[PDB]
Amino acid sequence: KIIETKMLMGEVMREAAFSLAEAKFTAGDFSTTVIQNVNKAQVKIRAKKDNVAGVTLPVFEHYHEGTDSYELTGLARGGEQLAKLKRNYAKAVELLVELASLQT
Amino acid sequence: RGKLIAVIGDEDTVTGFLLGGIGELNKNRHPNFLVVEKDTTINEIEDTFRQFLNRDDIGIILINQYIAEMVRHALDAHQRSIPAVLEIPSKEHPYDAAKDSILRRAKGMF
Amino acid sequence: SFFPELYFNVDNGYLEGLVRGLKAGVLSQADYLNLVQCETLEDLKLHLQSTDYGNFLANEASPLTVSVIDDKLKEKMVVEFRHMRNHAYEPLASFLDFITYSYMIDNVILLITGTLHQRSIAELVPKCHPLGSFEQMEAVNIAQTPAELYNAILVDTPLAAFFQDCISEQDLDEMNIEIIRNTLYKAYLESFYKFCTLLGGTTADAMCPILEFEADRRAFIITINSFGTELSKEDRAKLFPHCGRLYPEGLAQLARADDYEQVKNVADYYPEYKLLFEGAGSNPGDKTLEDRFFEHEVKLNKLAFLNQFHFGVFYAFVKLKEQECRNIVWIAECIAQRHRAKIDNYIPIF
Repeated sequence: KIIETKMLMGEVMREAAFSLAEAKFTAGDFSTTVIQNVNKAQVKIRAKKDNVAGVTLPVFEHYHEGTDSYELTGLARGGEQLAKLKRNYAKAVELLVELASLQT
Repeated sequence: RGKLIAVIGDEDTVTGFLLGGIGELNKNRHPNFLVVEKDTTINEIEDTFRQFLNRDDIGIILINQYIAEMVRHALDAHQRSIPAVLEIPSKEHPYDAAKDSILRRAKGMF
Repeated sequence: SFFPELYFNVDNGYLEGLVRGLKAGVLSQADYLNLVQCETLEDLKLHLQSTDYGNFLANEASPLTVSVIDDKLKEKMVVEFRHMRNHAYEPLASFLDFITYSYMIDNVILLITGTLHQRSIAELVPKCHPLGSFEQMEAVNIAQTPAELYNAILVDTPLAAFFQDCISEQDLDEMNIEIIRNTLYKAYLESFYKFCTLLGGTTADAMCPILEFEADRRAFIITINSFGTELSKEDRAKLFPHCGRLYPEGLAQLARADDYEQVKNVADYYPEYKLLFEGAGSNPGDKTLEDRFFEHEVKLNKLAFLNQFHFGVFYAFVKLKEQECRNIVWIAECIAQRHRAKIDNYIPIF
């Protein structure tokens, strides 16, 4: 199952990368603000137990903790593209979490 | 609560995830991420890699493949499961496939 | 009136000829087509070298990347701007300073935040947009003290007048950083507009229409994007510039609006905008509102060059090339990411 997920990861990350370019096209240089303006995480990961057999395997589980992310309309006010961009990466993260669990 | 995801990658990779809502400062004002620029050296990447591996609040680390090669010795040196390290394609670097840590752990995989 | 068309070329005659001569070199639709018909970054360079653009990737890394094309294009227009800005006299230079102010505003937002989260100025300056520059000290070596940066700004930085809305430092710590930057931008736009109206000749008539559009553009886009966030309707209204067509009546409806349809219903009262919301089909595979705004803004910036005796040609000049830079990078990105079906998302600049 690990390889099938890896293949999907490729397709998903490609779409997110393009979407970022789209946000950049409108916004210009928002990356500096996002990188400097960091304080709390909205996404966190909890450990869970998977009883695969007599052996128990550690798995990651996505936890949507909920603390609000930074809302930025400062660059060209390109909120629609940045909002789609957040969603594209948010989806990527969930797949990656699943992916890490598969590595174990 | 439990674990954070650390990111070591280029400008667009880190920016994207940060918007994804992942990444934050600890009480020591440290960031669970590094932006790797053309002027970033090996010691800086390796030191950051090690600190995440020795940091008990991280766990999954997301890195670019081209970085995975730059400090590749550190990726095989650590064999555990908390520190699951996932290798991703950068905006321009091409799709990864070879030199996957897992494909190496198991030599029976496509 | 008889105010323009007389003394204008006495000092500004050279710059008017130069800037229009520079505009003459902007990529045409025929040139964009040649850039699209590449599918390779190296071929993109070779085709671009057919115009006034080119020879700026020489002596750079053998691999061609988007980050290089982006930075180099910005640098080209900054140098040309600085040249014209340096060869200029107060009557015109003050106008140009406003243009630079828009970038300084973003840069000082960067200087704060980083100062508030212990970052040194030397670390922040490399990421500041050109033309901000900040050759003045005291803003430099602030010792990561917000008070020292605040005082240096009040004193040495020309933007001090704009910060009168955001003062006492308390505002810097308690206000959301984006509210501070939107507030400062409002102050800038309001002052710049008034400046253009003080120059009550051709410049006022040629320039204000563009500024008035931007003001109304901010009201529309801010209202829509603000729907999904946490912001008081009154505080949102506080950010709406008063130099536009929505100010007499219209902003009151956007301030109360909680939906896209209500915002469009406001546009329905302004045919110049109604058409934009109708064009912004917003389909899963169509253009959106921001795209139509860019198309309209460029049309205005092109029409700006129908007046030969004003300062608005320089404002449009910078903004027009900025979009051209966006267009060129877009093509490079489409090549780099191999999405040829998305290539026709550039804004033609005529």
